[PDB]
Amino acid sequence: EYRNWSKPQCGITGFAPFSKDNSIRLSAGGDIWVTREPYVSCDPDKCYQFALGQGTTLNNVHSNNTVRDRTPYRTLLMNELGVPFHLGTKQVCIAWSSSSCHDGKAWLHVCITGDDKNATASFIYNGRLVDSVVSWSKDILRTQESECVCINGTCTVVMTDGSASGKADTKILFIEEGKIVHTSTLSGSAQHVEECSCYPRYPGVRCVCRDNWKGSNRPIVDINIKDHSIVSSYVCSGLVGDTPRKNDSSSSSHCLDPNNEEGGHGVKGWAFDDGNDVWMGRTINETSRLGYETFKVIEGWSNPKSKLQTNRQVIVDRGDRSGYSGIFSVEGKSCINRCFYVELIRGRKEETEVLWTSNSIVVFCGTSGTYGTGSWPDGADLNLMPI
Amino acid sequence: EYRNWSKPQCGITGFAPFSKDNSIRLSAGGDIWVTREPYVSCDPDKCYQFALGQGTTLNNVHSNNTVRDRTPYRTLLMNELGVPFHLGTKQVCIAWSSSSCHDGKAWLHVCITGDDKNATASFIYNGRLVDSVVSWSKDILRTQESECVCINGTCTVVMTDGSASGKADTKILFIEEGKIVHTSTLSGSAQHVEECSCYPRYPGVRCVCRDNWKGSNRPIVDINIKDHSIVSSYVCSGLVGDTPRKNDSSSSSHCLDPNNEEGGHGVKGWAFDDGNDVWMGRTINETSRLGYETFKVIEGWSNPKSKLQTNRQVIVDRGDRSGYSGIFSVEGKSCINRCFYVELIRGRKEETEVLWTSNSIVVFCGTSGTYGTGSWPDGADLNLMPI
Amino acid sequence: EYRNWSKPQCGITGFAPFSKDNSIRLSAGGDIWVTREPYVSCDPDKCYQFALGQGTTLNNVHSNNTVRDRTPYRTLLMNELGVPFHLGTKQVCIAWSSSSCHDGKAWLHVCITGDDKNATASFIYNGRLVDSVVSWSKDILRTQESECVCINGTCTVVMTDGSASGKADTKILFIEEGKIVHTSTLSGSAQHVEECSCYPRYPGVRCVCRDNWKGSNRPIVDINIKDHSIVSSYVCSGLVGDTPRKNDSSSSSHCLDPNNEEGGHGVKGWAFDDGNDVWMGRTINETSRLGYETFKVIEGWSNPKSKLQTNRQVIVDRGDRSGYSGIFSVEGKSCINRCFYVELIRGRKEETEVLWTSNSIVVFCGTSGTYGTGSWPDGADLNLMPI
Amino acid sequence: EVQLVESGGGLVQPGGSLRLSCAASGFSFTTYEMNWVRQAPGKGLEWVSHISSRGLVIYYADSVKGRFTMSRDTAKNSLYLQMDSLTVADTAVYYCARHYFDRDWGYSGMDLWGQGTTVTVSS
Amino acid sequence: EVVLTQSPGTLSLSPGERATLSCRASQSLGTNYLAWYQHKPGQSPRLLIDGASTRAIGIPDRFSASGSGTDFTLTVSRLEPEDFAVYYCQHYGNPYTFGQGTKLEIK
Ligand SMILES: *[C@@H]1O[C@H](CO)[C@@H](O[C@@H]2O[C@H](CO)[C@@H](O[C@@H]3O[C@H](CO[C@H]4O[C@H](CO)[C@@H](O)[C@H](O[C@H]5O[C@H](CO)[C@@H](O)[C@H](O)[C@@H]5O)[C@@H]4O)[C@@H](O)[C@H](O[C@H]4O[C@H](CO)[C@@H](O)[C@H](O)[C@@H]4O[C@H]4O[C@H](CO)[C@@H](O)[C@H](O)[C@@H]4O)[C@@H]3O)[C@H](O)[C@H]2NC(C)=O)[C@H](O)[C@H]1NC(C)=O
Ligand SMILES: *[C@@H]1O[C@H](CO)[C@@H](O[C@@H]2O[C@H](CO)[C@@H](O[C@@H]3O[C@H](CO[C@H]4O[C@H](CO)[C@@H](O)[C@H](O[C@H]5O[C@H](CO)[C@@H](O)[C@H](O)[C@@H]5O)[C@@H]4O)[C@@H](O)[C@H](O[C@H]4O[C@H](CO)[C@@H](O)[C@H](O)[C@@H]4O[C@H]4O[C@H](CO)[C@@H](O)[C@H](O)[C@@H]4O)[C@@H]3O)[C@H](O)[C@H]2NC(C)=O)[C@H](O)[C@H]1NC(C)=O
Ligand SMILES: *[C@@H]1O[C@H](CO)[C@@H](O[C@@H]2O[C@H](CO)[C@@H](O[C@@H]3O[C@H](CO[C@H]4O[C@H](CO)[C@@H](O)[C@H](O[C@H]5O[C@H](CO)[C@@H](O)[C@H](O)[C@@H]5O)[C@@H]4O)[C@@H](O)[C@H](O[C@H]4O[C@H](CO)[C@@H](O)[C@H](O)[C@@H]4O[C@H]4O[C@H](CO)[C@@H](O)[C@H](O)[C@@H]4O)[C@@H]3O)[C@H](O)[C@H]2NC(C)=O)[C@H](O)[C@H]1NC(C)=O
Ligand SMILES: *[C@@H]1O[C@H](CO)[C@@H](O[C@@H]2O[C@H](CO)[C@@H](O[C@@H]3O[C@H](CO)[C@@H](O)[C@H](O)[C@@H]3O)[C@H](O)[C@H]2NC(C)=O)[C@H](O)[C@H]1NC(C)=O
Ligand SMILES: *[C@@H]1O[C@H](CO)[C@@H](O[C@@H]2O[C@H](CO)[C@@H](O)[C@H](O)[C@H]2NC(C)=O)[C@H](O)[C@H]1NC(C)=O
Ligand SMILES: *[C@@H]1O[C@H](CO)[C@@H](O[C@@H]2O[C@H](CO)[C@@H](O)[C@H](O)[C@H]2NC(C)=O)[C@H](O)[C@H]1NC(C)=O
Ligand SMILES: *[C@@H]1O[C@H](CO)[C@@H](O[C@@H]2O[C@H](CO)[C@@H](O)[C@H](O)[C@H]2NC(C)=O)[C@H](O)[C@H]1NC(C)=O
Ligand SMILES: *[C@@H]1O[C@H](CO)[C@@H](O[C@@H]2O[C@H](CO)[C@@H](O)[C@H](O)[C@H]2NC(C)=O)[C@H](O)[C@H]1NC(C)=O
Ligand SMILES: *[C@@H]1O[C@H](CO)[C@@H](O[C@@H]2O[C@H](CO)[C@@H](O)[C@H](O)[C@H]2NC(C)=O)[C@H](O)[C@H]1NC(C)=O
Ligand SMILES: *[C@@H]1O[C@H](CO)[C@@H](O[C@@H]2O[C@H](CO)[C@@H](O)[C@H](O)[C@H]2NC(C)=O)[C@H](O)[C@H]1NC(C)=O
Ligand SMILES: *[C@@H]1O[C@H](CO)[C@@H](O)[C@H](O)[C@H]1NC(C)=O
Ligand SMILES: *[C@@H]1O[C@H](CO)[C@@H](O)[C@H](O)[C@H]1NC(C)=O
Ligand SMILES: *[C@@H]1O[C@H](CO)[C@@H](O)[C@H](O)[C@H]1NC(C)=O
Ligand SMILES: *[C@@H]1O[C@H](CO)[C@@H](O)[C@H](O)[C@H]1NC(C)=O
Ligand SMILES: *[C@@H]1O[C@H](CO)[C@@H](O)[C@H](O)[C@H]1NC(C)=O
Ligand SMILES: *[C@@H]1O[C@H](CO)[C@@H](O)[C@H](O)[C@H]1NC(C)=O
Ligand SMILES: [Ca+2]
Ligand SMILES: [Ca+2]
Ligand SMILES: [Ca+2]
Repeated sequence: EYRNWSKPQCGITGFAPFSKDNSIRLSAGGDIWVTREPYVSCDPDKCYQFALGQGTTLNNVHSNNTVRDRTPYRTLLMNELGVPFHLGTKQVCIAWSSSSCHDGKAWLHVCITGDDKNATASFIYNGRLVDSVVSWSKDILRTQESECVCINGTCTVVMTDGSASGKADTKILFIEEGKIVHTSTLSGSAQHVEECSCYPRYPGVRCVCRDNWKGSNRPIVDINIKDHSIVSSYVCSGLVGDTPRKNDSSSSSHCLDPNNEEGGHGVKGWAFDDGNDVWMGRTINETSRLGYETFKVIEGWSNPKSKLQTNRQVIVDRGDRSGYSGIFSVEGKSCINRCFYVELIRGRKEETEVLWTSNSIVVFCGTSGTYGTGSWPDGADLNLMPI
Repeated sequence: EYRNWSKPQCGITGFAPFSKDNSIRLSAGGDIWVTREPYVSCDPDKCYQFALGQGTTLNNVHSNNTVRDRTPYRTLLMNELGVPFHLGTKQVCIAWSSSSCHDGKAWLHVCITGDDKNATASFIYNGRLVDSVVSWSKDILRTQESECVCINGTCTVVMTDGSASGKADTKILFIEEGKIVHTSTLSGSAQHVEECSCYPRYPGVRCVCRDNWKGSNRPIVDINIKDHSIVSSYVCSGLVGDTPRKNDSSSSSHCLDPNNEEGGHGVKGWAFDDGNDVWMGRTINETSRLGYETFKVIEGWSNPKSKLQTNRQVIVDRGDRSGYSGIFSVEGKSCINRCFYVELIRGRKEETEVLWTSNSIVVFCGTSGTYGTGSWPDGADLNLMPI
Repeated sequence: EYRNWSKPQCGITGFAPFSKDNSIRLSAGGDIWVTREPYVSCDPDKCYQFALGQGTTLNNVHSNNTVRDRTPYRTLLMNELGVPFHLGTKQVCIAWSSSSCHDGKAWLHVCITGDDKNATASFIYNGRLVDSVVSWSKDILRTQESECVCINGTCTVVMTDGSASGKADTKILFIEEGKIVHTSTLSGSAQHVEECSCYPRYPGVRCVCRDNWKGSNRPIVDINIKDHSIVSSYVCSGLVGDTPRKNDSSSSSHCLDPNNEEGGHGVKGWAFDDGNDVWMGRTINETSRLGYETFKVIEGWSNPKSKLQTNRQVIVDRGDRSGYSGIFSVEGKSCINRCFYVELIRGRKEETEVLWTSNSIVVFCGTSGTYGTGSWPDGADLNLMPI
Repeated sequence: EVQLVESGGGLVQPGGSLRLSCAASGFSFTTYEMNWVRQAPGKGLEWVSHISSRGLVIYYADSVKGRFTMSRDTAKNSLYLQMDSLTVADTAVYYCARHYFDRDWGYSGMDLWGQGTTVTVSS
Repeated sequence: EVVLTQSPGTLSLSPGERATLSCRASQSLGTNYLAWYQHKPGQSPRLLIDGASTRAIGIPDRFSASGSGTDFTLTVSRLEPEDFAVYYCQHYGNPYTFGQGTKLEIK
């Protein structure tokens, strides 16, 4: 009944289209939730999409000025993958930060809400409020914004608390049926760790995070699900994945330390490893969240100074808007497949012809077959939609 | 658990009304998806309707100019047979071409999306992206737009790639649990094959396709689900079913070759065989997609030069709009029943009082009892509906 | 697994409120189907409401002039008891007349649609179109408009065909898993039989119908589910239940024949027997469908010339609109309970401030306990609702 | 839009025959009852004949009975009046009208009317 | 038969008072199969009242009708210039019969 992710990793030559929600296009006619920060997670049967909704629909007076991220009204919305966030959507907890697991028996939700100083993280398992934690650093407590990973019933959640540009306390929480059985403080070479995309690299969990303080390469957190031992490093490829980043010709990485290049802010993203090569995805524009491309860097997980791509794909066109992206793993018949989702953000603070901010999602999965080209933007026309 | 379609074919004297969705009539008040190219398929319990939605509702600003067929936003929508495509509809893949099977265990979806030159078919089984293929002819890769057929877990999908008026590469793909185990190139006397309506004629699959290049008779593809051997011919009846077609007084067939009569374009349709007779359905107007009638041609599967109808029915009236139609088989208690669906297209490029294009569906099933007369149009009044 | 209705009848002293849908009140804001001719039926777990929808919602341009009863667009809608007919309602067949059973294994739907001359009755069982029949009298083929009754897998449906004021052919059809195994022509003293409310009076079925030709008392059809032998008579109570009817002081029954009193038209209603007494329900106004009261006539099932009432209840008030009402039986723990539903009609042909016609439903069930007084009208204010 | 259009009205010498033809658009005769009604010059509306949706001629006015034949084609949606042995009293404006028979309430009443066609008997 | 005698052969009135039109029945008839039509010359007949009490779809609120058995009445409560025409009462149950009419003329 429990899920242990024991199978090997599927052979990946690229990613094929899997899903699209068309949320903003449907919001022009119809009642659709205003969301942001989505992700995808699958129980052993099918896949579900999650988002953080702002407590209102888009054709709503309350949709005005929804660019904030921490309000008492944001909740965690869950549907099946494909069903748009209509008014029948079940909102499963109060949260302005969230993460979700399925251990093979029941769903686990980690939901952070409350004051910026004193914040509360509720751990909900099987429809019960099983546990709760308070901020340790008395700052904005926050978590992965994507799926967490369970192996043998022990699920792991990475939670950060502290300054965005400075030393912050990051912890890894080991949860069993909603109860927190252990908590390990982060240790290693990664200085700033946020919004991690974790995947089961049996026998453990590997997370690729964002460095929001001093690096444009991504941190790596290796969690030993068993000994509860944490290792930290940086993604070693010379083609770094965070945005803002420097241009390909003038970019660098350290394999151990932040590269100190255009590392002021960032975006949530993903990466995983195929032998020595690294499969990664990033925005096409190096400064704005415009476009989205995935590719493979040869010897990119072991060697810096490597800038040899292969199997490049353009998921979202260079002129179109993207946002947070993340990884989730799907148990196949003989191996474990890796899929990713891209969040396509539309609205205020970058397009001033509307008063709202929302997002749509596009989902791709790895394939051992062949694939073509394309581009799957959001498609909404905001010049005609209601303000 | 697997489905093998071993029972005989039910005795059919005609078809009785089974379902109607009233999509366009409900779209005037309420949020209903803009769709086209629908079909029906049944798991061993109940029946489901599928469609290709344009990523918007009808009372929507994005509903304007939805007559195109290949956009990055079209997805595959699935409900139970009868439930209209409301905003709670689950859209199961990104696709501007599609087909769907149920092998008795899980649903299989074949979904085509992408650039016209590159195009990818994602094969999704049991909620996983199991396989993927690229265009072989670097043209518009396309598939049946109706249900595919599985026998003993091996499902079969007919996919065409190449010029619409010329030699195109058609292949038959044999899929096992989402994985493509074999691929047979088409061989036989059928020159152009598109949009096939396939049914399990145990021990194999028989598909009646459209000839979009040089014939107004329909092609026939006989797939041996076991030896993976393909045979091709043409529907032998003197009353041909494609539109455009010549008048009944002067129409012909070849039983091997295209008739070279009014074969420039066509419409997706169906036909099957009862002994030597052929049960078929076509539009009442010989040039436009207006009306829909089904009948039986005596010795029509065996003899060109037969124009003898019997058991004629008028499913949609001469002046009411129809469109794509197709077949699907339902396992009965002691035999296999044949049903068909008709797509009733409404909107732009034929009715210039609206800016959108959408469809409704009407479903009939074969019966061994008696039946009456009637006519079941779409019924929407576009003079009063929003533009 | 089959349902045999073997338990006794529950002790009934009156009826208690069970359900209300508030369809018209919700239709003012929101998308709700335009329906009429509803009923209720229960599978061994819960209860479902059915209606004949006009293929449109109420805030719709197509809602105009929906007082007709036979259009190509009416379908049969099914929800759980309580859920209003929103746009997610599954419409289960094309029908402008309908009836529905549950034999303990699967649902049976009898659906009549088509031309007035040549009409078709489809018999759908377990999501398959199992059988079909044509009009025998080449007139308006019609059925119970309420639930049918199954005993040991054999379900019984009463279908009338012919003139409304004259001799019409009524038949009782015995169906097994959707297949019509037998058909008995009606025989007995009942001359005109329509819109029967049937209930399992083990070992058979007892139906109380409407006499639309020459009587204001109700006919009774006793079907022997086993020998397929039909008996007909009239409800013997001196307080007759049809409307139009004569005032209590001047009314009469005959217990064998029509009373020939105000028998021109009528309304669908119900009645059943408790020993010699009759439990019945009718409209409070003797000429219009205004109000609804149920009561018990002492020795009313055996003696014409009895006008002794007791246990009277006012389900809808004298000045509030009612309509079709019917009976359905629910299997209890130790006995069989009788419930009824009342259809509250609102709109055109009686209230000329709107262009539509729709209905709501109110459901009561028998009780062995005590009860109070009340009145549960529809409550819609049509002077403010959209036309 | 539903409409009824009559045609066939013309001069007829007494003893002649004319066929009036009402064409219907927007609905089917398979669900509606169809009527022929006439107004004589100088007099009032007279119900000439009535046909059911099920195809039977329920009524023929006493004067017209035996001389007029009313029929319908449900494929072209047309209504026909074959008038034989026309007398001078039959000069009138003719009207095809439509009403309904409801299962619950019954007959409704002629709500749709045609333009009209004039039939005049001369000499 | 049921000769229907529409009672006022001609009525002349001023645009804005009430107008009570009567329809007599020889023998009592079902009071739900009687209708009232408006014929304006050059125009086709238009149904006003159905079932002796039900206004048709689109008819203004001025016209209302009542009746029972042998007596029937229609009143245009406040007249209008257009509401001047011939008015027929029809029995569309068995036996079928029309009325002769009442002519409203501006005076
Ligand atoms: C139908 O669909 C398929 C699948 O979607 C497409 O096939 C894919 O096509 C892309 C096309 O580029 C292949 O991408 C790989 O891109 C690598 C990176 O270079 C690219 O991105 C960087 C950043 O954008 C750009 O700067 C590049 O442009 C240049 O700059 C770089 C340095 O900055 C230079 O290195 C370049 O030379 C340019 O000046 C590019 O956009 C690229 O390195 C990679 O390399 C292939 O080709 C090189 C030779 O240039 C070989 O040495 C290397 O081994 C690769 O060769 C293989 O792949 C080709 C197919 O393209 C095979 O024919 C060879 O046999 C060999 O296996 C490559 O270009 C992506 O790999 C590919 N995926 C597949 C095949 O699965 C089709 O293009 C598409 N077709 C249609 C009809 O549209
Ligand atoms: C109540 O409902 C039932 C069920 O829905 C209806 O019964 C069905 O009625 C239809 C229509 O009449 C039957 O269809 C058949 O039509 C065949 C030809 O197709 C016609 O339509 C097309 C398209 O418009 C035309 O192109 C054809 O015209 C061509 O040929 C005709 C003449 O051949 C020429 O005039 C044309 O110019 C064209 O050249 C046709 O019009 C027809 O072949 C078929 O045959 C039967 O009748 C002929 C004699 O006319 C016999 O030779 C033949 O053997 C068949 O005889 C049957 O009927 C009798 C009496 O029922 C039986 O006793 C026999 O056993 C045999 O079954 C036929 O006409 C359809 O078959 C029928 N279905 C069933 C199940 O009965 C009722 O009409 C309907 N009634 C209403 C409205 O109340
Ligand atoms: C709280 O709730 C309870 C339950 O809802 C209410 O109790 C119920 O009350 C009703 C109404 O009083 C009881 O109804 C029974 O009505 C029978 C006659 O119905 C009357 O109304 C109809 C319609 O208007 C008329 O048709 C009837 O007939 C009249 O006209 C005909 C000619 O056309 C004449 O022939 C009739 O005589 C009438 O003139 C009636 O008006 C009635 O016959 C029945 O009789 C019972 O009560 C009478 C006295 O009222 C007794 O003499 C008789 O023997 C019966 O007595 C039993 O019931 C009473 C309680 O009412 C007990 O106190 C006695 O001990 C005995 O058991 C009766 O009236 C209905 O039975 C009753 N249900 C129960 C108790 O379960 C309460 O009223 C309500 N209280 C509030 C509002 O606070
Ligand atoms: C509700 O339904 C009724 C019945 O269809 C509609 O009434 C009808 O409306 C049409 C269109 O307005 C009328 O046709 C008219 O023809 C004349 C030419 O003589 C033209 O001048 C008008 O502009 C119009 O096109 C039709 O006569 C009228 N008939 C009846 C029975 O009243 C009504 O419009 C619908 N109402 C609403 C509010 O939706
Ligand atoms: C990549 O970015 C570097 C800056 O990090 C660009 O280098 C500068 O470019 C400008 C304009 O050509 C020159 O004036 C500077 O002298 C360059 N400085 C450095 C640090 O080299 C570089 O040109 C960019 N390359 C591309 C191809 O866009
Ligand atoms: C990446 O996005 C930026 C916006 O942050 C683009 O910068 C724009 O460039 C055009 C000229 O190419 C200017 O007219 C605009 O003023 C610029 N800014 C904005 C805010 O629009 C930039 O061109 C994009 N491309 C890359 C690869 O840097
Ligand atoms: C069926 O179609 C053929 C054309 O394929 C029609 O035949 C032509 O009809 C026109 C008009 O009657 C004539 O001027 C031509 O001489 C005919 N040519 C041929 C090729 O025969 C035929 O009339 C159509 N038949 C019907 C009944 O519509
Ligand atoms: C089939 O459909 C065509 C439309 O493609 C019909 O052609 C119309 O015919 C009428 C006269 O009958 C003309 O006034 C129109 O101009 C024609 N074209 C259009 C676009 O409306 C044709 O009559 C239909 N019938 C058949 C059997 O051919
Ligand atoms: C019940 O109805 C009957 C008619 O069936 C009414 O009896 C008639 O009533 C009127 C008015 O009082 C009298 O003019 C008649 O002479 C009565 N005729 C008959 C047939 O008796 C009776 O009054 C009604 N009763 C109530 C109480 O409404
Ligand atoms: C039953 O309903 C009728 C309507 O069919 C009521 O009759 C109305 O009565 C009032 C006076 O009481 C009149 O002003 C109305 O003109 C009548 N007709 C209509 C159509 O409203 C009748 O009063 C009701 N009551 C009973 C028990 O007969
Ligand atoms: C993981 O679970 C599967 C099935 O539950 C089992 O077959 C496998 O042996 C397990 N792996 C390990 C390492 O225990
Ligand atoms: C998981 O469980 C299986 C069976 O208990 C065991 O063999 C394996 O060592 C466990 N692995 C981890 C990572 O806990
Ligand atoms: C097909 O399957 C059914 C039930 O699964 C079985 O009874 C039948 O024998 C099978 N047919 C063949 C040819 O194997
Ligand atoms: C399906 O499997 C059954 C049992 O193995 C076999 O008898 C039958 O021939 C198979 N059918 C085909 C054509 O694959
Ligand atoms: C009816 O069914 C119940 C349970 O299925 C059973 O206990 C009972 O004996 C049956 N009654 C008869 C008369 O067979
Ligand atoms: C119902 O079933 C039981 C058990 O088969 C049987 O004893 C009884 O006679 C049946 N009654 C019928 C056929 O109504
Ligand atoms: Ca950074
Ligand atoms: Ca063709
Ligand atoms: Ca009656």
